[PDB]
Amino acid sequence: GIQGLAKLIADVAPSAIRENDIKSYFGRKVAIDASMSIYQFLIAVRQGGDVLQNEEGETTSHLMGMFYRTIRMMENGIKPVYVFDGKPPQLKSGELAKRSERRAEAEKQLQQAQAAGAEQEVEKFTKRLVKVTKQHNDECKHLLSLMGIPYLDAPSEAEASCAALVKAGKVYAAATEDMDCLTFGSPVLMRHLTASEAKKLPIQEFHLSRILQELGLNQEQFVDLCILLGSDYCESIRGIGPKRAVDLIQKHKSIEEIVRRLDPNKYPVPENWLHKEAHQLFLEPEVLDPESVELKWSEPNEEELIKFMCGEKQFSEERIRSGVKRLSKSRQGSTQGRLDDFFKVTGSLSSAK
Amino acid sequence: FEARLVQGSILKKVLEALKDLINEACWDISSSGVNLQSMDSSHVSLVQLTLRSEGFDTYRCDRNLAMGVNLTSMSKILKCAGNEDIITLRAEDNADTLALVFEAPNQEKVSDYEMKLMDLDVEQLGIPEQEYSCVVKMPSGEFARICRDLSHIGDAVVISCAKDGVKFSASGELGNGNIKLSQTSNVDKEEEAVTIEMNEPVQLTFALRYLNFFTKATPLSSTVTLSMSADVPLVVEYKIADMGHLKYYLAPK
Amino acid sequence: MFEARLVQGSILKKVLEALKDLINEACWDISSSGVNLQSMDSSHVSLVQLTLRSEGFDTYRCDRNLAMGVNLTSMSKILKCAGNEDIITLRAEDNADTLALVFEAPNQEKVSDYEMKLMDLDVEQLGIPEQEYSCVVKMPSGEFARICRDLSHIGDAVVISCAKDGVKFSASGELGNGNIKLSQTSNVDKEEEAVTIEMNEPVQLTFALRYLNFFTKATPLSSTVTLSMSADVPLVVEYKIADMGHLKYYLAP
Amino acid sequence: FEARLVQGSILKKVLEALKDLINEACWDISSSGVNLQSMDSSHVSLVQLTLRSEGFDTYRCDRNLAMGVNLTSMSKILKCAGNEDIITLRAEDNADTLALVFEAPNQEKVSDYEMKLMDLDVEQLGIPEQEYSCVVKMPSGEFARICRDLSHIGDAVVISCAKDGVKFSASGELGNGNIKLSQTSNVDKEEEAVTIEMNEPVQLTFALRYLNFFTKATPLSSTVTLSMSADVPLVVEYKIADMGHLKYYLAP
DNA sequence: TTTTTTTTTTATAAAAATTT
DNA sequence: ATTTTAATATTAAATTTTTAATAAAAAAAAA
DNA sequence: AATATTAAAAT
Repeated sequence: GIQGLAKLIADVAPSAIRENDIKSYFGRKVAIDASMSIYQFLIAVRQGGDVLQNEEGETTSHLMGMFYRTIRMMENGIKPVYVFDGKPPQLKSGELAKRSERRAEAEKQLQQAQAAGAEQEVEKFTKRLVKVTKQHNDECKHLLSLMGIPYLDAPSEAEASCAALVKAGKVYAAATEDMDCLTFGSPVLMRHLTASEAKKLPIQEFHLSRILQELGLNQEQFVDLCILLGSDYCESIRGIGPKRAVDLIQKHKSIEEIVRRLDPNKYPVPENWLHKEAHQLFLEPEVLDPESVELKWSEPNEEELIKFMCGEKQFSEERIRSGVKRLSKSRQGSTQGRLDDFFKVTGSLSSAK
Repeated sequence: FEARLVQGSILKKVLEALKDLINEACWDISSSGVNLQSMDSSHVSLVQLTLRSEGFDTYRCDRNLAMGVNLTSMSKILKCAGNEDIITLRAEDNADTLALVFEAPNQEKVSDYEMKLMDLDVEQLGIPEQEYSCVVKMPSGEFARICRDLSHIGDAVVISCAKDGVKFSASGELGNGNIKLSQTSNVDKEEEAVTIEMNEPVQLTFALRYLNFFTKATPLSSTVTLSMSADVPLVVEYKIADMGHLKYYLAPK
Repeated sequence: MFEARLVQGSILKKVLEALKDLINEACWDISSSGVNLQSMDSSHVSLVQLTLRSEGFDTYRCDRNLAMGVNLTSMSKILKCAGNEDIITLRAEDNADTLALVFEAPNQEKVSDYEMKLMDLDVEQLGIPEQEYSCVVKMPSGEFARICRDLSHIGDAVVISCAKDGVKFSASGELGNGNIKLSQTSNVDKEEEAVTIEMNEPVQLTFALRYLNFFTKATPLSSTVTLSMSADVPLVVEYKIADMGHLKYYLAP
Repeated sequence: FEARLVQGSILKKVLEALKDLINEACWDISSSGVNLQSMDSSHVSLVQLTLRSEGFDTYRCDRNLAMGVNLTSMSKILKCAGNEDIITLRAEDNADTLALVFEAPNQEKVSDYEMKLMDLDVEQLGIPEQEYSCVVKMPSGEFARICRDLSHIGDAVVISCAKDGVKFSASGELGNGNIKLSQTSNVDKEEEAVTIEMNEPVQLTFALRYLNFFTKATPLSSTVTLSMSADVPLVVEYKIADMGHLKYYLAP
């Protein structure tokens, strides 16, 4: 949630951001933040001003979106790991209080729009009113267990556990749309993972190594750059935008140098600015153990999927049935090797003007 | 850059073989020859296409050019050429326009085709030069037939070599399959024979959809050289008529 | 335990490409006398009776009455794996539910063993009597296929009439009348294309069209159609499989 | 009427040419010959069929019958007929049916086919004979190759007629084709030669799609007369079996 | 036997709907 | 002057099934 | 948790 990092790497070091197809990640075990996906499915998949629900009044749009998107991860060749979110750290209290103030403001203008009596304004202000719940992640972990996708529970924010999973070499990419996963230390980030029917969206893949080679920084230095840019664990200095942050991290090579030489009349350093604790959080978070988890893609249980999704969620049997048959087709394709395993990439550019 | 190809049906067959596997590729055009080391969009297969300058007619290349050609549009442009057509490649200094002049055999229909280019970057793999432990030389129609009929009943071949010969075994939900071949050193034939050099009796599982994409080069070479060893990817060499090779690489399952 | 080595690969390819259009699952009544099949249409209108006697096989040896049934879309695809001049060898076991389909090459180069899943189905083995018919014609099979596929463009029904000077095919459809007034052809110089009619009584009643278009996919089996009918009875479209047997299709009118 | 034709493949090729372009056709058949003059289904092109009564072996037209046939249906009815078939066209005055009694070429199968006529407005456009400046007489194989292979690039063909060679230029997003044809006079059998009439260099664009339905009449003749001027819609003339012409007109 | 020549069948890219 | 930046607003989808249209073959029709 | 933008800064 770093303010202006995607545009920063797009406009400073564009050799790191390589746009790729969804088909080009065949046989790649990748780690996906689950709560960002759940918010995508309970925001995007709506009818008539309402979330997609069953006849019992339970929310089931997240299970719908998770099932179809995760199947689309299977035919494109990639192997998903759904790192679910855990307890956020104690420095995120201001950010979650700001989120709760935003949702309460959206609730009061939702009540104002319902007093005025619209439809699109009401569906927008309840699209902003979306919250993950323990039963939401519980039912999605249940669904990915029956599909055979390896669910993981982070003890921190799941971008950190995704970064620790790619850092151990267990998975190829941390496939979150969040900027904070690069600062948590993912060597590969990839964004915009809408694996869809003929969308042809390029997967915005962020590689940390070409960032730290092109910007002339190391890992703690990029942490200090993102803290000065503005994370979700501490505030930023007012008046310091992206390009000034790039210049200050490039010409002082610390953040305590920016503390010790700056004018307080013009650029106000905050007195409650707890940058060292968020720096140590981005260096050493409370991640899961990457070498003790079960990263396996088992056979999908057809029968409990039909019983769960047709007794509790009353989904139509033909769509999820054909989805699990093409899951079976993609699982026979899942053992297929990649040619990067046998040949090393030497001509990385092969430029054509 | 001026490359006049007298047998332009060769280039028509090359881009028909390149049509379905990949859609965009970067041509490593140098003075030694026209090259194309391109990899699949699913990043599993690879195309090593090499057309040397000794197999062209009056080849010229000043700079080390490299242009990125939409191969579906190049296949649509090269399908305008005839069977006995003389195709003249031409390009400028900048990667903007690739001229494809189709000189008629009886000089009555000169067909100038300027082609719009793309500016994309593709990944090159460093392929080592090693001795494969199982070199299988096969007729091209039989390898085409084996791939297109085992793909009906299977998702993957299990290519097993032995003293007797290669064994294209496929398995599926439709019924179990098996195609066995045998080498013949007795008939001493030229194109319809199977030549199998063995070191190890290798048994590797290859995806058969990509082998169907590979068997589109069958018109380019009656001799198909399947060279493989244990846990090293299959190279499927279609030796073009005295210009070079169209080598197809494929990762085992 | 069962061996059905048959010398002509193309003609069992013709049988299994003839029967893929009508019927999905058929029970192959395999006995010691010869290979039989009898099943009703997938729309449950038509009836197909295939007989392949063991005299026209190359070698034949069957022990038990194997009334086992395959999917014919599956066996159709497995027989499109065959070559045209291949040698079909249907093999089977007793405990194993696999119909082996070893296809020998015309040379001694390759073998094409295909096991097959037996999707066993219990059809009703009914005994159709072979009585006399009021109209029997011997018309050429490509010409009957032309009549069926070229009156398919007008209506939904064929009104076959038994005129004395040749058989008349009509179709009152949306585009108009379609009366082929085909003539009596008992010429000596046409050996099998002569329209040989042995009629004891004229008859004319409305037949089907979509099923006749399904029937004429048996066209490359024989050059003749021994088409038979009478009053208030199913049609016979008999196709003589070389010297092996008859593929009688039946049509409810 | 009654019009026997022993080269029924010519009428089959006429109807398979005219099936995909136009759908409602007013076969204004007179005693001077079969002719048809109707526009496109989208009223952009124009078809001018002429089948003179001297080319048919048997002809009989007592009354000027202007009837209207859906050419998809008549195309299916002529798709029934064989290649060497003797196709007759018959009509009765009082009942609106067009009988098409075919003849297999062994006198052993007679195929009778009635066609349901339908009443519609008879087109009476007409065209004066313009001074066609640039007349290009190419073979139909290269014209079908040029239109079918310039449709792969663009949607418009800029035909640049000149003194020595005619250029067919199409430029779309996939590139820029430019097909030149030299005025061949040395290696020919008087059917493979491209000859261009010297009046003036003529350069104006014509769209594709409709020119592909124009060159769908490729098996009718081995010659395409391409008569054009600087403003006039071009004549794409197909010589029908040296007994008539099939003229095509396309507004640039 | 070799090569065209088409309907068919095909995965296809746009676009409607709603998938609950 | 620019361009820098913290404000202010906004969205986050994926089918199956139809719509006209596609281009690669199925599968003959004819050199 | 993302993108755009424009008055308002921001020297």
